[PDB]
Amino acid sequence: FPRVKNWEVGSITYDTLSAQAQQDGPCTPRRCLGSLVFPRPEQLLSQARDFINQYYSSIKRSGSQAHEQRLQEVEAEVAATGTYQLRESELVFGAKQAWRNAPRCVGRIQWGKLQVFDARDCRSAQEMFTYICNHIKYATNRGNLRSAITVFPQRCPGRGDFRIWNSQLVRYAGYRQQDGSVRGDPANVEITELCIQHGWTPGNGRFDVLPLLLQAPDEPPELFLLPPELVLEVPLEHPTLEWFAALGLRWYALPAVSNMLLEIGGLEFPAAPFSGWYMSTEIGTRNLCDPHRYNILEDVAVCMDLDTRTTSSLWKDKAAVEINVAVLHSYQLAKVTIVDHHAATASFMKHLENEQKARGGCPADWAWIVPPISGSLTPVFHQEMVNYFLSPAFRYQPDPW
Amino acid sequence: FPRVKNWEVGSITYDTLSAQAQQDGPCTPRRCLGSLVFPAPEQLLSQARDFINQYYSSIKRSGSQAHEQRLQEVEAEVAATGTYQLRESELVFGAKQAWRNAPRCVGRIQWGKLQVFDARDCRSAQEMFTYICNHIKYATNRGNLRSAITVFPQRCPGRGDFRIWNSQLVRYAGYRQQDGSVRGDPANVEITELCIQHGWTPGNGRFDVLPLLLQAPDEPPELFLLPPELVLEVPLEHPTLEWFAALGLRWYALPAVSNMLLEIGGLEFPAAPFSGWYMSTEIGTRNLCDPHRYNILEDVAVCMDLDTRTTSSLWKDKAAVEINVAVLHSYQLAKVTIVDHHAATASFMKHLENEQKARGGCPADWAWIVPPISGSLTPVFHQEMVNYFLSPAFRYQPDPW
Ligand code: HEM
Ligand code: HEM
Ligand SMILES: Cc1cc(N)nc2cc(-c3ccc4c(c3)[C@@H](N)CCCC4)ccc12
Ligand SMILES: Cc1cc(N)nc2cc(-c3ccc4c(c3)[C@@H](N)CCCC4)ccc12
Ligand SMILES: Cc1cc(N)nc2cc(-c3ccc4c(c3)[C@@H](N)CCCC4)ccc12
Ligand SMILES: Cc1cc(N)nc2cc(-c3ccc4c(c3)[C@@H](N)CCCC4)ccc12
Ligand SMILES: [Ca+2]
Ligand SMILES: [Cl-]
Ligand SMILES: [Cl-]
Ligand SMILES: [Gd]
Ligand SMILES: [Zn+2]
Ligand SMILES: [Zn+2]
Ligand SMILES: [Zn+2]
Repeated sequence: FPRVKNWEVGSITYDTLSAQAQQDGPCTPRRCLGSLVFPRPEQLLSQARDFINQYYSSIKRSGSQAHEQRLQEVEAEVAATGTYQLRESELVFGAKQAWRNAPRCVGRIQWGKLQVFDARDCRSAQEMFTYICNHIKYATNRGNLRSAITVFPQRCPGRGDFRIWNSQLVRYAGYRQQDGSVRGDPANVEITELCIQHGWTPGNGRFDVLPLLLQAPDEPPELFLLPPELVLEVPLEHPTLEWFAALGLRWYALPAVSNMLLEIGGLEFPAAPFSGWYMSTEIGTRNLCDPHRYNILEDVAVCMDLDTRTTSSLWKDKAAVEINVAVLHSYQLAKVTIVDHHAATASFMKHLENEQKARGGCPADWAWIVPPISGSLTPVFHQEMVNYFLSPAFRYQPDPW
Repeated sequence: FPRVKNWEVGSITYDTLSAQAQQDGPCTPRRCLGSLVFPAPEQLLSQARDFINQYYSSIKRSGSQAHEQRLQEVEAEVAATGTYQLRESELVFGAKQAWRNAPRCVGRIQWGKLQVFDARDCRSAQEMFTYICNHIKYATNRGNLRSAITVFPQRCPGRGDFRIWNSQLVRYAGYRQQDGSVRGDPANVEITELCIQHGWTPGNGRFDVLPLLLQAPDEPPELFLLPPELVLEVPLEHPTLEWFAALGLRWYALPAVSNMLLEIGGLEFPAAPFSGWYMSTEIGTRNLCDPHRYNILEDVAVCMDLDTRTTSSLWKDKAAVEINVAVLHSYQLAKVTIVDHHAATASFMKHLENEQKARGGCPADWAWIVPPISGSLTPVFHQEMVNYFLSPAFRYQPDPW
């Protein structure tokens, strides 16, 4: 039972939950690969039994009448057809636990309040689009954001797969130039090459919302324009640097991840888009300042008349904080839910203490929980953490091409 | 071999050196513990065998007459005496390799320019003190700092260890104040308690330099005062915040770690203090802002007339950036060597590139290489890293008391 210490306060806990870790990670006694982003058939019954055991233990109903009984139906379901369907409440519970079990997510203090839309009866790419648009409108909620996931039909043999080709539901275009370099978001250059390839005509701007590329089984992808008034966006202004707004920067409101594979009870949902709300450093520091992203940092520092001539002026650090201040200010003035990295990490500490008494520990990936600016100024920095894989879970998956 | 990617640039290397990892660390496929701070004749022979191999590799005489002769010499000496002695050239090579191999050190681009003082003929605590003072004088060099290590006699059978009780050669006292607070540095309350118990008359300021407690074999530790003019200090001022000088803050020029064990070819040196120069964030973020250290952040932010009632004003990040500006400015003004986290991480990337061509990889602890502020503004952030333990090496050891 690994001993975990908080070096800021002196407390010591022991992670007994790590004992249940199923799928194995990348690290070995010889070498640690914690920093890697992508870590390097009746088996279905075993994962089905375990998940059903979780559910009934969580409702204080372990080893009961209905517990035995539901063990039977799944045993018989797979016996007959080689797979099973989840009860409605089980799909809800599996979704919530998969969020609870996500080691890189700092927002898990919210894990209990998740809205699970059931799209398991989907059938076409036009159907997907209306399922996706009800999600986006419900999650957006005119700016008072609400966690939500939509669960499209699971995977089965013989049939293709439901897949969303965009990494997120809302993404900005990436256009190459007569010199390679990009107008718009360089992260999405590839999918923009496909959106054009499948019919979309590119805009000219740095903030053109990409069209969705939705894929019903076996039939190829199909483009879908997003409705403008459905995509809530925030123009960025600074509370006191009056020139900042003229930089023309905007970002959108809803972070909606649409390429991960929800895995519950041995079933695999390759299309299960989830959305919460942003931590402000995701926008200000990662999306806007990463050198391979919008890379605005030097442009903001010139407008502040900082000494960009030497690193020891900390010009990068100063411009980055102001970029973040403007993000916080703009989202608040637009009445759109956002949380700063100090509030977020403080709630995660609260989550760790809750998870300690409830389950005897919590899987956490230090390198992703600690924010990318001002790390040691947040209480998670001095907190040791254990990283392991519990189930249900969200996993990465190959691109559908 | 683990595939390692730099996400900023898209480079891809394969760390083949990790396969020679001469010991095992805390992680398993079940659980990563990378964030934890603290993770016989024939085996002495096999460690010695591998180091002699390393040494004769670095002087391009592998498998020569002089190489085989040296293996024969060492085995015969372990047979006659249970141990063996390093040649001077082997000691200099082994001390440089230990630095080169230290996975949490961002300043390793310097690893080859290290001044090695051989004090293995040291006799008493009093001589120990003389060697130390000359180390401090050579490394400080009136503010133009140089990298140095002084090596005291090795652990050997029949006699106790030389030990430096102090964690660093220069530390500020930490006195438990009356009500319950700490005046001075709180990390040093224990060593301060010991120094008093051993006859030190205690000051009562915030920046009182601690005496050294030096332990000769099978002797109690002995108290030595450092000559005031040996300890170069830097008063802290801010280039444009003139009330900052009124805080009375100071820091010392020389970081000299004195409580780690140096391991070379199976031999162990429990006393081998080493010194470099500071990276500014150790002083500004860690030493002054850590809430369990001097904890000046709120006092600074209040003086800046920031709004410290809501965290979304990023007052913490603003105040910390200005504390780092003052450290860099104060050290430059005093003509004392110092490096900022942007220049340091930039040279570490060159080190990674140099090391990949030389040994085919480089052990690095990502959570320690990334600075505690502005992490993703530095190029080491988006570089994946492999952590593992090579020897020669510096190791932690228990406190002698
Ligand atoms: C509601 C507030 C939420 C906040 C503030 C939040 C914040 C974050 C942040 C900052 C990251 C790390 C990104 C990075 O460091 O690059 C992350 C990752 C993640 N989030 Fe959350 N999140 C929230 C809700 C959710 C929800 C509702 C789900 C799923 C139902 C979820 C699932 C995940 C997963 C699986 C990851 C890890 C992705 C990966 O491993 O690549 N989060 N989140
Ligand atoms: C000359 C400039 C140097 C710089 C700028 C530097 C910088 C650093 C920093 C910033 C850390 C980690 C501290 C933290 O993250 O809180 C570190 C760790 C370390 N450094 Fe260096 N260092 C230098 C020289 C040296 C030398 C000369 C040696 C030994 C010969 C050395 C050996 C180590 C070791 C062993 C660690 C790990 C400490 C631990 O495991 O707790 N460094 N260094
Ligand atoms: C639900 C949610 C909320 C939020 N507020 N943020 C989130 C960020 C990610 C995320 C996951 C993986 C990757 C990224 C983001 C990338 N943006 C950074 C590394 C590449 C892989 C995923 C989900 C998030
Ligand atoms: C060590 C590390 C820690 C962390 N906390 N975050 C990290 C995020 C990336 C990363 C950054 C940007 C992008 C990606 C990964 C790609 N996965 C997605 C496409 C390009 C955008 C890489 C390394 C990271
Ligand atoms: C040579 C050197 C130079 C420098 N410029 N800095 C250095 C910082 C450390 C260091 C050593 C041990 C510990 C720390 C720092 C602390 N950060 C806490 C971790 C374990 C104890 C060690 C050596 C350093
Ligand atoms: C996860 C992690 C990463 C990192 N990069 N650094 C870390 C430094 C400490 C740490 C903080 C304060 C103190 C210590 C360690 C102890 N070593 C004693 C020295 C002062 C108190 C704890 C955790 C750290
Ligand atoms: Ca200028
Ligand atoms: Cl994003
Ligand atoms: Cl220090
Ligand atoms: Gd001023
Ligand atoms: Zn980034
Ligand atoms: Zn690991
Ligand atoms: Zn700290």
